[PDB]
Amino acid sequence: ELYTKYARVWIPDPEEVWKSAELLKDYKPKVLQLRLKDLEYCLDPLPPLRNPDILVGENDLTALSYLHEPAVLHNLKVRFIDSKLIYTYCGIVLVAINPYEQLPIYGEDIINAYSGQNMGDMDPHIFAVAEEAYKQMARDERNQSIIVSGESGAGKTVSAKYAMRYFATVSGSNVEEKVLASNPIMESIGNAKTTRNDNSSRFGKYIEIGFDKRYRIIGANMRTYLLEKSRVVFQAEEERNYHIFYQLCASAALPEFKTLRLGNANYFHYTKQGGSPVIDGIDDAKEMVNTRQACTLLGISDSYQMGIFRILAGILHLGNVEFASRDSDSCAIPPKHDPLTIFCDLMGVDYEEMAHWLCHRKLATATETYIKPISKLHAINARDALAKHIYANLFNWIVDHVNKALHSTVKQHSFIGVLDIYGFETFEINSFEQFCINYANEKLQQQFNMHVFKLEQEEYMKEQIPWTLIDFYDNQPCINLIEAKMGVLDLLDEECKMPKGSDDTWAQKLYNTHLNKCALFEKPRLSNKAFIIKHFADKVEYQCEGFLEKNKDTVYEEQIKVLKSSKKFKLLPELFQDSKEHKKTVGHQFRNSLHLLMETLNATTPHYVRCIKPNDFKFPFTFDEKRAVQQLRACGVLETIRISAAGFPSRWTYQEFFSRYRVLSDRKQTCKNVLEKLILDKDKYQFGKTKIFFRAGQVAYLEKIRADKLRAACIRIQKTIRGWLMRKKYMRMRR
Amino acid sequence: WXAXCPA
Amino acid sequence: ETTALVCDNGSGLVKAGFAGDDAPRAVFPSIVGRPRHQGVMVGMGQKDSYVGDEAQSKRGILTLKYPIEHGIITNWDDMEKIWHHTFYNELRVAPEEHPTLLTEAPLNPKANREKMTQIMFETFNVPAMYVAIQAVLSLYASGRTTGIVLDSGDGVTHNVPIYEGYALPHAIMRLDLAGRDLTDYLMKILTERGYSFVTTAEREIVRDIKEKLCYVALDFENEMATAASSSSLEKSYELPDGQVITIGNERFRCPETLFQPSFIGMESAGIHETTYNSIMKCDIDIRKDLYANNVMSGGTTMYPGIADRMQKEITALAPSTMKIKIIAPPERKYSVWIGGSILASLSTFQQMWITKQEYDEAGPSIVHRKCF
Amino acid sequence: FNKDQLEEFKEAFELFDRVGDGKILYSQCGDVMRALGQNPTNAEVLKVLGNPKSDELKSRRVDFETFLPMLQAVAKYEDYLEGFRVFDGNGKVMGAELRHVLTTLGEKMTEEEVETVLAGHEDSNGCINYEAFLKHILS
Ligand SMILES: Nc1ncnc2c1ncn2[C@@H]1O[C@H](COP(=O)(O)OP(=O)(O)O)[C@@H](O)[C@H]1O
Ligand SMILES: Nc1ncnc2c1ncn2[C@@H]1O[C@H](COP(=O)(O)OP(=O)(O)O)[C@@H](O)[C@H]1O
Ligand SMILES: [Mg+2]
Ligand SMILES: [Mg+2]
Repeated sequence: ELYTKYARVWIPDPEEVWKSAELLKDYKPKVLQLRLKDLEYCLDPLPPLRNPDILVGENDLTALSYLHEPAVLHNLKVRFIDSKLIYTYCGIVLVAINPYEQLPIYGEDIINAYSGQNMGDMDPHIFAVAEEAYKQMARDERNQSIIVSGESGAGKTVSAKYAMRYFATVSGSNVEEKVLASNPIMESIGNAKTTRNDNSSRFGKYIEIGFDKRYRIIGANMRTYLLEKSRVVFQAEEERNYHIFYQLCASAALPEFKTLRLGNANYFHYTKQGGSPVIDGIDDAKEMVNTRQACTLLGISDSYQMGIFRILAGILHLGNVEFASRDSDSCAIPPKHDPLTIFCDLMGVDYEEMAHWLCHRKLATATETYIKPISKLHAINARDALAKHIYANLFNWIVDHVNKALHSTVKQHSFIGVLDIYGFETFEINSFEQFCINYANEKLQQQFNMHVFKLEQEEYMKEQIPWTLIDFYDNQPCINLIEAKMGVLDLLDEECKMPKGSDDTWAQKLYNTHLNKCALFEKPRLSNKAFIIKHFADKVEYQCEGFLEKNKDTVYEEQIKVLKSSKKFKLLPELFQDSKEHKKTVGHQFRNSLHLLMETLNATTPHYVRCIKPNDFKFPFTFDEKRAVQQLRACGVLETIRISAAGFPSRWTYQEFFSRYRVLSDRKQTCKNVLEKLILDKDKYQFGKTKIFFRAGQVAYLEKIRADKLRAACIRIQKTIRGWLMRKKYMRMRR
Repeated sequence: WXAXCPA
Repeated sequence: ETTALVCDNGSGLVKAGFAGDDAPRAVFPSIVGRPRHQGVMVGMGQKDSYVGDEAQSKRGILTLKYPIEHGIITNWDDMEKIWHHTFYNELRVAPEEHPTLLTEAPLNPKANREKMTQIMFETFNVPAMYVAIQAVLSLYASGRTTGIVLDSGDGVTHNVPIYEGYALPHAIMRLDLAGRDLTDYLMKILTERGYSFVTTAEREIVRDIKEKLCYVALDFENEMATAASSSSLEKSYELPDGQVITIGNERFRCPETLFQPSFIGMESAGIHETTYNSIMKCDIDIRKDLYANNVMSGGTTMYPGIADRMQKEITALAPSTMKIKIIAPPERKYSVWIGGSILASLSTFQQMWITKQEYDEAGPSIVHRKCF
Repeated sequence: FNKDQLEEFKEAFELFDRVGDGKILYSQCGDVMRALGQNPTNAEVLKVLGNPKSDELKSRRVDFETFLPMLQAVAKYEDYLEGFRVFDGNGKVMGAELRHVLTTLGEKMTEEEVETVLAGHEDSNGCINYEAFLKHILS
């Protein structure tokens, strides 16, 4: 293993992760001498190595010969700042980096240019993924999913917007109008603001584009999954619930809403709770004017619109309604309490009937029926469960009235589907909502890894190379820890049953089962309250505080029946009409919704688009090396690259290989024999049939020894031409 | 039972 | 999945359902009917036994035996009928499909455990089983972790102080006073007004009288004097044949026997005294919690006013410094089964089961060692 | 080297003396070696010169007797062809590419030397027959 004098290396710095160094001395075996301002460096049982400019520009992280976090980060940096260029490929995956400026690169002549083209032939662009989907559906009639992933800034919406614009614009072509008109509604109900940034789609969002038997768009069908219900009831600091509630609050001054007696968002308990009543981005009334336009354009009548705002004004009013307690087992609503009366006036129900059923719960076996008083705490948790169940049904209704406007006249032959889902995530307080996000991501990375390993075994098959040591990391033992009996969710839901249960006692059970028995679960030494999961990306630490109040959902069927009775308007009784589901708890509902998601996904072959915030504080089109390493580890990019580097990462086509070098018939054996002269071990690279497959260093090893031999020829020509010519010149002067 | 009572 | 069977043996009733149900689907009396007479008509249905609500419907024609007296199973052949009828007829479920959970009173003769287990593994071939002390389950049902539980059924009365998950076995006290012996005393005292009930089937008429009419006096002697002074407490009830009977101050006198078991001739004091005396057996440190967490359980507690009477009498007997609180869930008759549902549905519980393999090796002795 | 060689080398050396002191400059040493049949690289020339600095290379003067051991030390086709085939297999070389590599890599030469040697050697496309040019420049 080799370093020459002046073989450049990447060396770590805390401030910005990687810095190059000029290696001023040949290394031989513990201190080393390097220049940037020159400092020695000290080793323990070694710096990685820096690709030459010939490689650095390249479109393709697999083609790099030194494969490591410095090389990847350096390419993405130069490709983002120095080259004003937007996209990259890694293995099977496209990687997308937010330029945050609006660019000529998206345009119809270029859509057409990319049409009828294959990913190798032309530059990385989002259109290439939509092409591979389209051409796969032409090749083999399976339905294509295209998956867009990463932190809430990364632009998964605007990427999907282009990926749909592509299909529509090629197809023959009114889908775009409706689909793009729909997003103000779906975001307004479904987007949220967090400490990190202020659009975050908490639900998981799926469009199907349906196709005719001859291939054109017939139309589109939307779905949703994984809706994060708990944000309605409960909010962390500096964080807000779904924007629409604030849109209502800013509207409340307007004469139509006036009946609803809506106040300020700080006034209502649900909007109050995050302490963030007002926001930079919008005066919320301005956003709803476009929500209302999008409704009217997408065929939700004003008659329904006012009903929806009536329901949401209800949900905001419900939070205000607060119990005296008589007795440990008992709760009472004071003899008049204003918001409950106003809520009943909104929805046409007897004050007495809610007042009774809110406090008490019914039980019956056929011989006899019984009515229990229940504690103030169960009265709260049931009220919050009702608020959640109402919201999530309003959501599952609006998604159907959108779809009624969205569906085709006719049966689809097949579809291609475009999916927007939040990426793997870490926050510096971590909560059941994040344990859900990370769990869903890990369960998708299981499919990602399976598709990687399968497409690699295909690529090894179609041109033959021995097929063992084709390898991937397996996340399944962590999933088993989460999902199995006496898993972290299973004890959580259990303790929701158990007679007096608390975060402390839950964690104590977690410790007693997992603590030194399950390799992926750990405790932070300084705390009983938290625990550490060894996720595929990183170790993460979750605070058990306030899991259970989020975890716990159950709805007293009486309370929903009271609503389902109401005459006053169509929508409220309509929603429910559709028990065991009332028994079921947000973790178990998330588990099931996530199974429905991965069934709808696994029926479909993937394509993957992975999206990183390049930047913080929204400075346009500049880049920060601190963020991108976190983002890319969170996307399984660095996993894939580490896995590739071990084996046979690089490919060379013999045709390009000989076009690159003549430095030493039939092309295949010519190139073989050249490589045998250049290279000393068959284990260290392989011959494919169109391709050649090199172990990671060997491409840079060849590039260096070629450049050295070429330099030796340069110096010999320069010397001999100077010998002949400058002598000729002074002799001509001699004349 | 078996002693102090009939069962 | 698989979801456990949960099944409760009283003396007077059987209650059964699947784990996680809110209330048992089957309730019926644990009563076995045999004919007393020649069958007149050939071609009639010639039945050799009736069980439960069948025996209720036909009781006039029949002998109504109880298999369980003082929580002890007295004759195992009819008990087998009770269980077989439960599983096949009430629940429509084969036991081989589901594990089962069975309920017992705390001091009953040890052999009752082996035999009750042996019938589940050999006769029904249940996959797995566990056995639970009623008072423990009442805490799961009420939703707390520190309690003195008083429960009284048709068969047995007992107390079990439980502190923060730990039962305290030396404290346990049991009286054989029960809904049945209030019923026999009700027959004896009804005789004095001239109404005379001899047969097994008549006892259930008496028991319906007791369930509808009776109540607990808050001052026994002042209400005795009032009812001797004034008719209004007298109340009246209709025999199955339509004769009215009218019943007076005596209708409370049966609930009073629980406080003053000297009427029947017991040694052991009324349940109020045994309750205090069982608290006294505990450490002082816990007692503040138990004086609040009095839990009443089992159908005998259902007499209106038993809570107010209990609280009043124990307050006078308590040290004045401590407040007394009493908790009486309105369904509490079910609460032993509701608790057995909660406990059977827990994930942590799953490893507790006696599994068929484990029994097969260990022998029915295993119940004593593992189960408690 | 024999007396005849020493005489030819001394005469040539004196032809390079532009000051009359019987000496050449260090910077002329390489030129004299090349004029006398040696083909040392600039690195080799500086090595036998002792890697002189610019100032002494341009102004320090040495007589023939001190120069001679260095010439001796320096004194004591297929690679050139492959080297030209680097810049090609039809026997040509772009004029732009040859100009760029000769003026920008290695021991860079001036554009005027390259123009002088290339005059008449490039065709209408601006291509140089490098095998013929190489034979010409090695003679
Ligand atoms: N490729 C892109 N071209 C133009 N703007 C982009 C691009 N990617 C991201 N953006 C900008 O960042 C945001 C992307 O959409 P947004 O919905 O906020 O992100 P996400 O979909 O990740 O929540 C918009 O403000 C948009 O201006
Ligand atoms: N509403 C009631 N009022 C008074 N006593 C009742 C009432 N309902 C049932 N009982 C009495 O409860 C006893 C049965 O209690 P139960 O808890 O069913 O016993 P087990 O379940 O142990 O067999 C019977 O004596 C019955 O008469
Ligand atoms: Mg978005
Ligand atoms: Mg009982």
